[PDB]
Amino acid sequence: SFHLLRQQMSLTEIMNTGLQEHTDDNCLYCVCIEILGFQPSNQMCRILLRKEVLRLVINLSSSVSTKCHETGLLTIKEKYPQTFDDICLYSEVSHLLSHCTFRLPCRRFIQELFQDVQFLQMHEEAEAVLA
Amino acid sequence: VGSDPVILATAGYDHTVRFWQAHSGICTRTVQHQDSQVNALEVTPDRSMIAAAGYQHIRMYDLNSNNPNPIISYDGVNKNIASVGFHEDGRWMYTGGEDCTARIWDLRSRNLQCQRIFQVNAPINCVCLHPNQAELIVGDQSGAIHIWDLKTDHNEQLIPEPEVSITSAHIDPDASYMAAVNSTGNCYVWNLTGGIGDEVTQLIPKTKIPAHTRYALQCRFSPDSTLLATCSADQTCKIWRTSNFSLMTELSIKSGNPGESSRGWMWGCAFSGDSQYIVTASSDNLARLWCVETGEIKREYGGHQKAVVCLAFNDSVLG
Amino acid sequence: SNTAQRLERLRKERQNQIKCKNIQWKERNSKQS
Ligand SMILES: [Zn+2]
Repeated sequence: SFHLLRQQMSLTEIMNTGLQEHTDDNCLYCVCIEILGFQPSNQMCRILLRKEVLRLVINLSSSVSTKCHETGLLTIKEKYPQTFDDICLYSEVSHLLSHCTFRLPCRRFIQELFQDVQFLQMHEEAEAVLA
Repeated sequence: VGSDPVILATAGYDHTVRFWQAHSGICTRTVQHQDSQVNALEVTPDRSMIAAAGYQHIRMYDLNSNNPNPIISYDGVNKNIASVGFHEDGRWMYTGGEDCTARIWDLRSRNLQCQRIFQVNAPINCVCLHPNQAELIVGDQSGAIHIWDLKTDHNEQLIPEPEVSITSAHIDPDASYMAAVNSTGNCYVWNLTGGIGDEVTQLIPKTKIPAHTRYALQCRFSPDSTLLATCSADQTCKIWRTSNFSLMTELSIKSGNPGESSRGWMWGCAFSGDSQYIVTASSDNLARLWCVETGEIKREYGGHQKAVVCLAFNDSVLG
Repeated sequence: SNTAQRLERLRKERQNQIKCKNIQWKERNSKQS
């Protein structure tokens, strides 16, 4: 998986679908395609950031080196502020927070990088079907 | 600003490098060099950038502008850097480190790969460049002097005596002699290669001058190749001559009081364009400007807080 | 919030961290030449 290759290379080195546990029954946006009638979500440089975000969240569940993992997530939101704007990624992280266990200060660190988001796709499709 | 015909800089354990002028003892600029000590510093041939290397990093500082930060830095090595140097045309930089590697750095911002790595069995203390910029001399702590040729890939190993580490080795720009000193003060002098065309790299033992009973730190010629200043740990520097190696002038900083007990060593020396005035940097937190005839000093710089173990002094080609 | 201050804190120090040029030593040379 990406975990084995990430430790053997660098984030910049590799740059020079991404959601693992993403099925069409436990997603905030995807689950409404059939029941409600929403439109499919629309979009290689970005798929390599989803894996990096997810692997840091998983490594944050061990509470071994929190400072190293917290720093790795703040940098991504700084260099690429638009990667925390997809509804599917939020559902994947929210799903992971249920099965795994996180410390309260570490749990509040997550779900706080998604506070300044709009999630336009959900708003656009909900308005049309409801009207 | 380095926009002056003559510049002078000193550095040491104070984590800052002070820029001075020969006209007056004032200090112009103070730069920042954090969490490291400067082993040796030299200025690029273009006289627009200075090189300061110490403990696994070669920090480059700006001279034209006023930037207190190391704009250009280098990494990769795991040990200290003994000395640095540049080609006469400013093409490549050669550095000798404590990790037993005397490598060459390339200053071209392209994948030219003009870098060569030379490996020795002992850590090296001094690195010198031949005046024709075609050979190279590397000396380690085992007392074996290695003559490296850039044209070929073979290096001759020459050892005057084992078990004694050498500290400095320099070749006069006029290409007339080749001197080196060791940890006991003996300053061996070899008549240099006579095959200036094909670089036959032949050497013969010319003379041995017994001086500097204590440790010998640095030896250097003069631009006219008529003098030879050899630093030592006994707080004295002696200037020699190329005619019969007689003591031209003897310099000392000893106060004559037994209560001091070697208050500070004498590390480096540098000559001017005319080989008339010399600048010495001692470990007494200050540097002095001397004269080869009157003996008495000319000026004194005391802006440093800690000891200074390196100094860079150069001017225009005219002298 | 708390992480909002941390996020902008890294931005301030990142401005002064890009003023230096670093040249690493890659294990390559003109071996074939
Ligand atoms: Zn989805």
